[PDB]
Amino acid sequence: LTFEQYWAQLESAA
Amino acid sequence: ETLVRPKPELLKLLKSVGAQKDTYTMKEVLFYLGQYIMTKRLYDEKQQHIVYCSNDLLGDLFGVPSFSVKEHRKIYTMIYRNLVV
Repeated sequence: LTFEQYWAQLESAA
Repeated sequence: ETLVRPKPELLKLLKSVGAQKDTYTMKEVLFYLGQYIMTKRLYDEKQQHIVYCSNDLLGDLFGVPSFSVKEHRKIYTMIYRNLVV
């Protein structure tokens, strides 16, 4: 879903 | 591979979605936090970057009724306010 792909984006900074 | 230590409220959140440790990579912290939010279905259906956390342990950690998953810094900031250092 869209939330998972906004959240996946978020993980790239970690 | 930097490990961080969640303060008790953040830890409780992680433990409600199966977290077993005292320490975590940031990727892990986000993993569990991501799962909690999908699990509890807190994201907005139409605008799926919107997360409504008022009236929830996630609201207590964050200090806001909602936020966008695009506010990357804001989110990491909340987490990093909730780490033992």
